[PDB]
Amino acid sequence: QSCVWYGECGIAYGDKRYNCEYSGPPKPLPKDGYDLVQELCPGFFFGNVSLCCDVRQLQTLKDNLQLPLQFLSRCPSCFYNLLNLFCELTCSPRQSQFLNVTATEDYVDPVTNQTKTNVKELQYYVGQSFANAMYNACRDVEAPSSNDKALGLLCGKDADACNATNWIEYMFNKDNGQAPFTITPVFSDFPVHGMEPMNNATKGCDESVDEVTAPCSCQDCSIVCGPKPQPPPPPAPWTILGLDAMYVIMWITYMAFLLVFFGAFFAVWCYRKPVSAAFEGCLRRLFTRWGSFCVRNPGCVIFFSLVFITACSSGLVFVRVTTNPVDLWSAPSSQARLEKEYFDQHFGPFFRTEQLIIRAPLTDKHIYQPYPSGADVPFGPPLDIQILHQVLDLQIAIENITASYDNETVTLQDICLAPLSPYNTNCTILSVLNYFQNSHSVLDHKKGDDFFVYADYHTHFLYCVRAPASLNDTSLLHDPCLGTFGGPVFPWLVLGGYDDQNYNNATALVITFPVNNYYNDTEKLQRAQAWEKEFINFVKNYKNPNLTISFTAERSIEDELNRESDSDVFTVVISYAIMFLYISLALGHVDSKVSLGIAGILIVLSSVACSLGVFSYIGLPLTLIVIEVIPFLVLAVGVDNIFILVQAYQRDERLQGETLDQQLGRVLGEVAPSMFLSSFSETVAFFLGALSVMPAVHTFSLFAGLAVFIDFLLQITCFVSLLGLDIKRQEKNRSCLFRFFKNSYSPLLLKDWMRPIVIAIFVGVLSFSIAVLNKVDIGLDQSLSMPDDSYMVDYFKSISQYLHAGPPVYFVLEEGHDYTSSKGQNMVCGGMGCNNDSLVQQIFNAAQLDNYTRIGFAPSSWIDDYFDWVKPQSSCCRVDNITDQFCNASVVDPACVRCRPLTPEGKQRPQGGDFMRFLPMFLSDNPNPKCGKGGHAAYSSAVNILLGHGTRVGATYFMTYHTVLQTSADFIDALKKARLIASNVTETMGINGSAYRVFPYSVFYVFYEQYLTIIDDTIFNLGVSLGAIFLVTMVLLGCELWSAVIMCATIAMVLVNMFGVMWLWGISLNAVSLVNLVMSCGISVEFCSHITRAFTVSMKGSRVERAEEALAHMGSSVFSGITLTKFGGIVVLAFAKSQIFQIFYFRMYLAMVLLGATHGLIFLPVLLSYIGPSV
Ligand SMILES: *[C@@H]1O[C@H](CO)[C@@H](O[C@@H]2O[C@H](CO)[C@@H](O)[C@H](O[C@@H]3O[C@H](CO)[C@@H](O)[C@H](O)[C@@H]3O)[C@H]2NC(C)=O)[C@H](O)[C@H]1NC(C)=O
Ligand SMILES: *[C@@H]1O[C@H](CO)[C@@H](O[C@@H]2O[C@H](CO)[C@@H](O[C@@H]3O[C@H](CO)[C@@H](O)[C@H](O)[C@@H]3O)[C@H](O)[C@H]2NC(C)=O)[C@H](O)[C@H]1NC(C)=O
Ligand SMILES: *[C@@H]1O[C@H](CO)[C@@H](O[C@@H]2O[C@H](CO)[C@@H](O)[C@H](O)[C@H]2NC(C)=O)[C@H](O)[C@H]1NC(C)=O
Ligand SMILES: *[C@@H]1O[C@H](CO)[C@@H](O[C@H]2O[C@H](CO)[C@@H](O)[C@H](O)[C@H]2NC(C)=O)[C@H](O)[C@H]1NC(C)=O
Ligand SMILES: CC(C)CCC[C@@H](C)[C@H]1CC[C@H]2[C@@H]3CC=C4C[C@@H](O)CC[C@]4(C)[C@H]3CC[C@]12C
Ligand SMILES: CC(C)CCC[C@@H](C)[C@H]1CC[C@H]2[C@@H]3CC=C4C[C@@H](O)CC[C@]4(C)[C@H]3CC[C@]12C
Ligand SMILES: *[C@@H]1O[C@H](CO)[C@@H](O)[C@H](O)[C@H]1NC(C)=O
Ligand SMILES: *[C@@H]1O[C@H](CO)[C@@H](O)[C@H](O)[C@H]1NC(C)=O
Ligand SMILES: *[C@@H]1O[C@H](CO)[C@@H](O)[C@H](O)[C@H]1NC(C)=O
Ligand SMILES: *[C@@H]1O[C@H](CO)[C@@H](O)[C@H](O)[C@H]1NC(C)=O
Ligand SMILES: *[C@@H]1O[C@H](CO)[C@@H](O)[C@H](O)[C@H]1NC(C)=O
Ligand SMILES: *[C@@H]1O[C@H](CO)[C@@H](O)[C@H](O)[C@H]1NC(C)=O
Ligand SMILES: *[C@@H]1O[C@H](CO)[C@@H](O)[C@H](O)[C@H]1NC(C)=O
Repeated sequence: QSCVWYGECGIAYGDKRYNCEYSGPPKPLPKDGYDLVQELCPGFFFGNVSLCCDVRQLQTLKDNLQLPLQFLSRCPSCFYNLLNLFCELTCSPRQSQFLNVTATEDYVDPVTNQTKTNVKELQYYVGQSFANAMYNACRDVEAPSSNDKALGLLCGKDADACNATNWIEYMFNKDNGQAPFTITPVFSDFPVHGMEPMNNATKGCDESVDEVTAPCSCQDCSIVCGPKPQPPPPPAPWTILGLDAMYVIMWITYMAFLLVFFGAFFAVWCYRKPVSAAFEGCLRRLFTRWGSFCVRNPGCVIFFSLVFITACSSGLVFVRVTTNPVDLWSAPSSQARLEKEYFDQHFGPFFRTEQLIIRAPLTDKHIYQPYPSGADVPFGPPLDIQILHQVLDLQIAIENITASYDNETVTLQDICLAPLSPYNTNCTILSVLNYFQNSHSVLDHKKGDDFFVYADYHTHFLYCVRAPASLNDTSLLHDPCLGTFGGPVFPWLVLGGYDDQNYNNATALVITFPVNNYYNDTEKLQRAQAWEKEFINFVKNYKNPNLTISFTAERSIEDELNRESDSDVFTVVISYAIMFLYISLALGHVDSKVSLGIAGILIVLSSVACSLGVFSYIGLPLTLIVIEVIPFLVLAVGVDNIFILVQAYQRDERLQGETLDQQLGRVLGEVAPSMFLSSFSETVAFFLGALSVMPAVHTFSLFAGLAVFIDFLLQITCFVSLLGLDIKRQEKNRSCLFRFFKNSYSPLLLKDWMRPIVIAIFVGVLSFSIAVLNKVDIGLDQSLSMPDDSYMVDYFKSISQYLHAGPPVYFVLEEGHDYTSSKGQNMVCGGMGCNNDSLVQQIFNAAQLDNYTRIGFAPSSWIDDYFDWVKPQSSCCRVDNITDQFCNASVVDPACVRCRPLTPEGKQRPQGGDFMRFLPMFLSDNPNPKCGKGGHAAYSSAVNILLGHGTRVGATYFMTYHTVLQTSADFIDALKKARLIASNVTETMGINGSAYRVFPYSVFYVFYEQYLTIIDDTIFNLGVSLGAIFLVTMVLLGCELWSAVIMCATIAMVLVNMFGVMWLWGISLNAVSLVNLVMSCGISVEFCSHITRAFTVSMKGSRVERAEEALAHMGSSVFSGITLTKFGGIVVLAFAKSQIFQIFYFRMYLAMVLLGATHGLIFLPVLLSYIGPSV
C-alpha cells in the first residue's frame, strides 16, 4: 500500500492543478472532509481513513464530476462503478500496484520559493473485467431529455464512435478539455510489471448498491425487461374470402330476388300453357270556405299578413352573430367540452401558435466533412448558412412587429409567454436559430485555425440536436444551446423533412411564436388578435425570393370563415334572380304571371326574414353560413307550393254562373290537402333533424324549419287572396307537358314489359347502394372547409408534407390525489421504486408503440424531475440555516446547509411533509449552470398548490406530444386511444369510487368528440325522422296504411341511394352530411306524395289504368313544379367559394333532386301499378 501523492500543486490551466507527487505511506484523512469521502465513495470511509489523498482533491473531484452525475445519476449501478474507478484511481491506499507515473515537472511556490514537481504524464493500469462490467452494465442508458444513448454524450463520440477502452482513454485524456491532466490507461487483466491493474467489485444495472436505493429501471437496463408487448393486427374487411363479404351478401341476395321475381313472370308464361274518411272530408270543406273567405275579403287578409310579417321580423334588432369556432362545432356540454372547461380553469388555456414552415427551393444540399474524423454528413437545403442568416433576419423582423391598437402599442414580448419570468423575459420562440440564440455573431463565430476549422455552426448544431439541454457545447466550441428564453428547444419541433433520426437532413424550418391565451379577459385577447392581424399581413407581403413561407395564426381560422362567408353574398342574390326568371316565364303559358311570381318571391324572403327575426328575438345567434344556405332551401319548397296551387287553378274550368270565390274555394279544397301534406312533412322533418348535438346544425335546423312553416302558412293565406285579386284582374284585359305525359309517356312507361325491367333496375341500384354503405368516410377533412384561394390550405398541405411532431397532450390528473406517500407516488412516478404499471410507465409504453397508440414521446413528468432535484447527491437544494429560505445553487455558501441529510435515511424519496416543504422552492428554481435545468421553466404551470391547510396539491399534468396527424381518421384514432390510456390508468389507481380521474386534454378534442357517437346519432336521427314522416303521412292521407307504407318505403330507398351517392362522390359523413340526409328524407315527400294521392283517390277499374291516370294528371305538375325549380336553385350554388358548400350542399342537393325525381316519377308509378292499394 504505497502512495503516489499527498497534497495538490498549483494551477495547470483554467482551475486545473496538477496533483503534487508523493509516493510514501498513507495518512488518515482529516476530520475536515469526511463529507466528501462519504459522498464520493464511502468504500474508503472506515476507522482511520488513511488515504494518499487531500480534501481539496476530494472537492475538486466532486466539483469536476457534475456532468457525468447529470447523465448517469439514473442508474446508481453505472454511476457507482465509474465512481469506484475515479476514487480508487485517485487516492486508494495501494496506488503503486496499479499506477506508474512517467511524466512530471518542477513546480515553484510563490509562497516559500520551494520547487516541487508536477505530474505531467503517467500510465494507468486498469483491469479489463472492470471496464467490461461497467460499460456493459450502464451502456444501454439513453440520455435524458433525448433518445441519444447517454454514452453518446459522456464519451465525446457517438454510440458507434467509441468502445469501452477508447471511451475511458478519451475521458482521461485532457485533449478533450475536461481532464486537468492526461492519464494513459493500459488494458490489463493480469498483473504486469508488478503493476496490477484495478479490478474491484462491479455492479450492473440489474442490482442495487444498497438496501434502500432501488435498482435502475429497464428503460436504462436491458436484462430486467423487454419489448414484450406488440399491438395486434386489424383483420377486416370482414370475411375477405368473398370479396368484401358484403359484395357477396348483397349480390347473392339479389340473384335470389331476380330469380324469385322473373320466376313468376316465368310461371305466368307457363300458366299460359267514422275514421276511414272522417278526417279528410272536414278539411276539404273548411278550406273551401276559407279560400272563399280570403278571396272576398282581400284587403283585411293581406294587410294583416303584412302587419304580421313586420311585427315578427322587427325582432331582428336583437340579432347576435357567433363566429367563434368552439361555439360552432362543439356542444356546450359535451364530455370534451367539460374536460376543456376544467383544464382552462386550473392551468390557463392552451396558448396560440403561429407556425412558419420555411423552405429553400433555390438551394442544393451540401456536404459536411468532419476535420478530425467522421463520415460525411449532408445538410438539407434550408440549413445553409446564408439561408440561415436570411431566416434569422426574418425572425428578428417578426419581432419588431408593433401594430398599435386602440391608442396603445403592444409588442411580441408583451404578449409572447415567457415561462421563467420575471427573471428572464425574452420569450419563447421555437426556432432552430435558438441554438445560436439569434446572433449573427454566434452563428458565424468559428473555433478553428487556418487550413481547417475545428468547430462550425454544424458542429454546434450536431451537438445540440443530440443534446438540446446542454448549458455548454462541451466539444471545445464552448457555446451554450439552451435558448434565449431558457429551456430546451426540441429538434422535432423546429425541423421537418428529415429522416427518422437525421436532423442533418432537415428540409424545412419550423418557427413557433407561442402567445399566452387568457381565460375571462377580452382586452388582452383583442390586443393579441390585433397583433396577429399585422403579423399575418407582414408575413404575407414579405419579399424574400429565396424563401417559401407557409404561415398561420390562432385567429386565422375564424377570420377565414368570415372572409369566405361573405363572398357568396352575390351567389344568393343571383340564385333568386334566376329563380324569378324561371317562375315568371313558366308559371302558365299577356298570359304572363310575372306579378304572381314577384309576389311569391317576396313572400319567400319575408318568411326567411321572419324566421331569422323571431329567433333573434328568442336569442339564438346567426352563423352567417346559415344565412346563406337557408334561403335556398326555403325558396325551393315555397316555389313548389305556389306552382301546385296556381296551376291547378289554371287547369280548372269554371262552372255555371260562379263569380270567383266559388271557383277558388273548389280549387283550394281539392289541392290544399296535398300541398299541406308536403309542407307539414317538411316542417316536421326539419325540426326533428334539429335535435342533434352540434350548435351549428342545431340552430340551422331550427331556423329552416320555422321558415318553411311560416312561409307555408303565410303563403296559403296571403297568396290565395292575392291570387284572387290577380284573377279578378286580367279578366278585364288590363299545356305541352301535360299533353306529353298523358299522350305518349304514361302509356309507354306502363307497358307490360318495360315495367319489370324498370323495377329490376331500381332494385339493383338499391342493392348496390346497400352494399357500399359501410364504406362511407367518417369526419370532415378540415382543409376543405376553407376556400381554394386561402393560405390556410397551403399551410395544411405543407404540414402534411413536412411536419414530424403533432399537438401536445396533457394528461390532467384531476384534483384529489395524495402525492405525499410512497404508494401515492408509485401510482404516478415512473421511477426506481415506483410501480411497474404506473401512470408514467404506461404513457412511456404508449410512446413506445407510436403507431397503434399515436402518443409519440415520453411523458416529461414533473415529479421525476423534482426528485432528481431534491437528491442530496445533486446538492442543488440548499436551505438557509437560520431563515429557512432557499439558497440558490450559485451562492457563496456562507452558511447554507443541504436540505436533505446526506445519509442512508436521507437517500430515500422525500415522502413526508418535507415533500411539500421543499416542492415550492423547487418550482421556484431557475436554470442554474452549476445545478442544471431547474424546474421553474417547465413545471410551475403544471403543478398547482392551494395555500393553507397543509398546502395540498392541485391538478397536475404530464404533457407529451402526438404523432403527426393528417386526416380525420388520424385524429379520431388519437382521441380514442388517449381515452383508452386514461381509462387504464384510472382503473389501476383503484379509487374508492370516482373522486378524481385521469383524462387527456388536447386542442382538437372538442372538435372531434362527435365522431365517437356519430354512427348511433345518425341511426337514431334518420330512424326518428322517418318514423315522424310515416306517421304524418298515414294520418294526413286518411288512415290508409298501404299507401303510407309504400311512400315510407320509397323514401327509405331514396335515403339508401343517398348513402350510395355519398360513398361514390367522396362526401364525408359529418354532422352536416347527416343534417342534409335527414332533410332530404323530408324533401322527398314533395315528389312521393302527389303521385300516391292521385293513385289512391281514383276510381278506374284496374291497377294499370289507375297508375297511368295518376301519372298524367299529377305528374304533369310534379315534373314542372319541383324538378326544374330545385334544379335552378342548385345550379347557381354549384359555383361555391367555401368548398364546404360546393361539396356538401351542392352535391347532396343535386343527388337528392335527381334521385327523388326518378323515384317519384318512375318507381312509384310502377310499384303502385304492381302492388298498389285497390279501390
Ligand atoms: C440522412 O442522414 C444520414 C445521417 O447523416 C445520412 O447518412 C449518411 O449519409 C451520407 C449521404 O451521402 C453519407 O455520405 C454518409 O456516409 C457514407 O459513410 C462512409 C463512411 O461511413 C463514407 O466513406 C461515405 O463517403 C459516405 O459518407 C452516411 N453515414 C451514415 C452513418 O449513414 C443520409 O444520407 C441522410 N439521408 C439522405 C437521403 O441522404
Ligand atoms: C410507425 O408507424 C408506421 C405507420 O406508417 C408503421 O408502418 C411502417 O412504416 C411504413 C408505412 O408507410 C412501412 O415501412 C415500409 O418501408 C419500406 C422500406 O423501403 C418502404 O419501401 C415502404 O414503402 C414502407 O415505407 C410499413 O408499413 C411499416 N414498417 C414496418 C417495418 O412494418 C410502423 O409501425 C412504424 N414506422 C416506422 C417509422 O418504423
Ligand atoms: C476494493 O476491494 C477491497 C477489498 O474488497 C476493498 O477494501 C475493503 O474495502 C471496504 C470498503 O469500505 C472496507 O470496509 C474494508 O475494510 C476493506 N478491506 C480489505 C481487506 O480490502 C476496497 O474498499 C475496494 N475499493 C473500491 C474502490 O471499491
Ligand atoms: C435574451 O437574453 C440574452 C442573454 O441570454 C440577453 O442578452 C443577449 O441579447 C442582447 C441583445 O442586445 C445582446 O446584446 C447580448 O450580447 C446577449 N447576451 C450576451 C451573451 O451578451 C437579452 O436580455 C435578451 N435578448 C435581447 C434583449 O435581445
Ligand atoms: C471528457 C469528459 C467525458 C470528462 C468528464 C468527466 C471529468 C469531470 C473527469 C475526466 C478527467 C477527470 C479529472 C482527471 C484528473 C483529476 C486530478 C485528480 O487529482 C482529481 C480528479 C481530477 C480533477 C479528475 C476530475 C474528473 C475528471 C475531470
Ligand atoms: C353550414 C351550416 C350548417 C353552418 C355550420 C358550419 C360550421 C359549423 C362548420 C363548417 C366548417 C367547419 C370547420 C371545419 C374545419 C375546421 C378547422 C379545424 O382546425 C377546427 C374545426 C373547424 C373550424 C370546423 C368547425 C366547424 C365548421 C366551422
Ligand atoms: C454484456 O456481455 C457481453 C459484453 O460484456 C455482451 O455480449 C452482452 O450483450 C452484454 N449484455 C448486454 C448488452 O445486455
Ligand atoms: C426594427 O428593429 C430594428 C432592429 O432592432 C430597430 O433598429 C428598429 O428601430 C425597429 N423598428 C423599425 C425599423 O421601425
Ligand atoms: C437571396 O440570396 C441572394 C444571394 O446572393 C442575396 O444576395 C439576397 O440578399 C437574398 N435575398 C433576397 C434576394 O431577397
Ligand atoms: C408488475 O408487478 C410485479 C413487479 O414487476 C410483478 O409481480 C408483475 O408481474 C409485474 N407485471 C407487469 C406487467 O409489470
Ligand atoms: C441565485 O440566488 C441569488 C440569491 O439572491 C439571486 O440573487 C440570483 O438572482 C439567483 N439566480 C438565479 C435564480 O438564477
Ligand atoms: C447552523 O445551525 C446550527 C443549528 O443551531 C448551528 O449549530 C450552526 O452553528 C449553524 N451554522 C451555520 C454556518 O449556519
Ligand atoms: C390497457 O391495459 C390492458 C391491460 O392492462 C391492456 O390489455 C390494453 O391493451 C391497454 N390498452 C391500451 C394499451 O390501449
